[PDB]
Amino acid sequence: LSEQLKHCNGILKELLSKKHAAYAWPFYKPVDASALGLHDYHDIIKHPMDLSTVKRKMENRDYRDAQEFAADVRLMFSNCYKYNPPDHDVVAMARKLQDVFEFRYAKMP
Amino acid sequence: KLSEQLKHCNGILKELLSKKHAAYAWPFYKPVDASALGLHDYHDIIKHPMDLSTVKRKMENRDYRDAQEFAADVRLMFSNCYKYNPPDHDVVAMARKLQDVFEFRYAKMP
Amino acid sequence: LSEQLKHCNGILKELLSKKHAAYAWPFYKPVDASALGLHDYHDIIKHPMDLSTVKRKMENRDYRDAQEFAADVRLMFSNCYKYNPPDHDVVAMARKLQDVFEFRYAKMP
Amino acid sequence: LSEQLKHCNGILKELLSKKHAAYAWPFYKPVDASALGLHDYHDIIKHPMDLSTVKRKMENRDYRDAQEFAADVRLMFSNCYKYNPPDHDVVAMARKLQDVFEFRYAKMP
Ligand SMILES: Cc1cc(F)cc(C)c1Oc1ccc(C(C)(C)O)cc1-c1cn(C)c(=O)c2cc(-c3cnc(-c4ccccc4)[nH]3)oc12
Ligand SMILES: Cc1cc(F)cc(C)c1Oc1ccc(C(C)(C)O)cc1-c1cn(C)c(=O)c2cc(-c3cnc(-c4ccccc4)[nH]3)oc12
Ligand SMILES: Cc1cc(F)cc(C)c1Oc1ccc(C(C)(C)O)cc1-c1cn(C)c(=O)c2cc(-c3cnc(-c4ccccc4)[nH]3)oc12
Ligand SMILES: Cc1cc(F)cc(C)c1Oc1ccc(C(C)(C)O)cc1-c1cn(C)c(=O)c2cc(-c3cnc(-c4ccccc4)[nH]3)oc12
Ligand code: NA
Ligand code: NA
Repeated sequence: LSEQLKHCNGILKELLSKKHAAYAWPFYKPVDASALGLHDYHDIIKHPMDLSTVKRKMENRDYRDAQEFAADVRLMFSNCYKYNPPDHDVVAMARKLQDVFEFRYAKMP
Repeated sequence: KLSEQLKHCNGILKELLSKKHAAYAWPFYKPVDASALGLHDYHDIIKHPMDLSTVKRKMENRDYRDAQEFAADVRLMFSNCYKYNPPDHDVVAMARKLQDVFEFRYAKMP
Repeated sequence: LSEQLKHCNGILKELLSKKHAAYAWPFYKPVDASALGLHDYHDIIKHPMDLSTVKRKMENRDYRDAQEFAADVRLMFSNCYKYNPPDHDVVAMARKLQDVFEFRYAKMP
Repeated sequence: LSEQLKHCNGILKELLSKKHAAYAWPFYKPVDASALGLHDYHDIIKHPMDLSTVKRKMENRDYRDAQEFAADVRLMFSNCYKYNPPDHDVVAMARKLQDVFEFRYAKMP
């Protein structure tokens, strides 16, 4: 449904909005593993995902339905939990942004 | 009878049911008692109720095809809670704390 | 071959280099159809491609071989030719950058 | 590259190296002011600068001498000090990276 993907577009705009910027910013663009010297990042994370990639896929009309959109957003969070120790700042930030995502996604008509 | 991935999923379920998480897991142990709570619209809004006892029985019955089906049921349980409730309800805060345990352990699956 | 994709990474770095910026810049990021007022862009171009997308796919190890890399770079140029009239400045820039790409790609060991 | 610009290239490689990544990463690419909701960033900062811009200029042989290189690196730090309050994490990181830069630059033959 166009209606479902319109709601998904609204969720993405919320995740990218200034009120969430203090915990969303690590997810705005791909993790720059090369720049950070994370030589194992692409060994451990086979399918990187970030909000810019989700936005481009939405603009390109690449999502068949809301479930495909949700799978990419959850992949982004799962990658973060998979790669990082539980006490890293970025894990606390992922959890805060995921709470926003899961709540808005659950309210989809 | 359980695959390596579904054995890890069984370990996650045992953790979600364990005493250390009881202070925020207990609302998810059994079905939402809509009658007792006076929730006359609960089953109008939530078409597919799910709780940890349902997931446990499906695991014991070997009803899960793979880890993704397990994760879908656990996320359905949390999504039902977010769908029905306002964001400031105590049960939503509890759902978020338990979901953080689930998502972290699920992501670390060999 | 790792060797082939290493050469492809060298080609991408050349396409992104300052010496080609005068004709490469329209290809650095996805076409901003909203900003340009291009209401039909995503109706006509079903599979957008740009050098930032190619770079992310390379870093993610999404390319199986040099041929898959070349197919995405040629898709980027083909989208530009498909959407635009032959006298548009962006078509002249696409041709100049494609000459750099085709020449370097042909010289691959 | 001249002898002095070869030393400047060695400084750039050090600033981009893994040992400094914990405080260098905010300077790797242009500040994404739009993504962070910093609506006034380009009103306050007239000449953005970052290590990727310096690296592209160095690769293109655009620096006339070591002083032009030093001016761009100091502009990057000055932009950070100009825009930010003194207690922001990014200001502490700028100071740590600038200490590496100033020390190595001073030792240039
Ligand atoms: C969010 C965050 C806070 C912080 F204080 C330091 C870092 C490095 C940090 O994470 C990032 C900062 C910048 C970027 C850019 C913009 C360069 O792409 C990415 C991250 C980052 C994002 N995500 C989603 C991660 O999962 C992740 C992991 C790491 C990381 C960096 N260093 C480690 C690390 C190093 C040694 C041992 C174990 C982990 N892990 O950095 C990020
Ligand atoms: C955890 C919790 C704390 C609290 F202070 C009040 C309630 C109702 C609460 O949640 C439950 C308490 C008991 C039970 C029993 C054991 C009787 O089944 C269930 C819940 C409960 C669990 N789940 C998973 C829910 O999604 C949910 C929703 C509600 C609920 C009750 N009232 C509301 C509500 C109030 C105002 C506006 C909208 C919804 N929502 O209660 C539960
Ligand atoms: C390069 C260039 C020169 C120019 F004079 C005018 C434009 C629009 C132009 O192209 C772009 C300028 C900016 C951007 C941004 C940065 C906003 O994303 C994109 C383009 C651009 C890139 N690509 C790859 C294109 O294929 C394309 C097509 C168009 C375009 C805009 N208007 C037309 C057009 C006009 C009349 C009839 C048919 C098409 N075509 O703009 C771009
Ligand atoms: C380094 C750092 C730590 C942190 F906890 C939060 C932020 C926002 C941060 O800075 C950045 C994080 C990500 C990025 C990306 C990769 C998105 O481009 C950039 C910065 C960042 C880099 N530089 C060089 C800055 O000067 C700057 C300033 C800010 C910033 C964000 N918010 C403020 C601010 C807040 C209140 C009053 C004034 C300024 N300043 O963020 C950056
Ligand atoms: Na060919
Ligand atoms: Na900006």
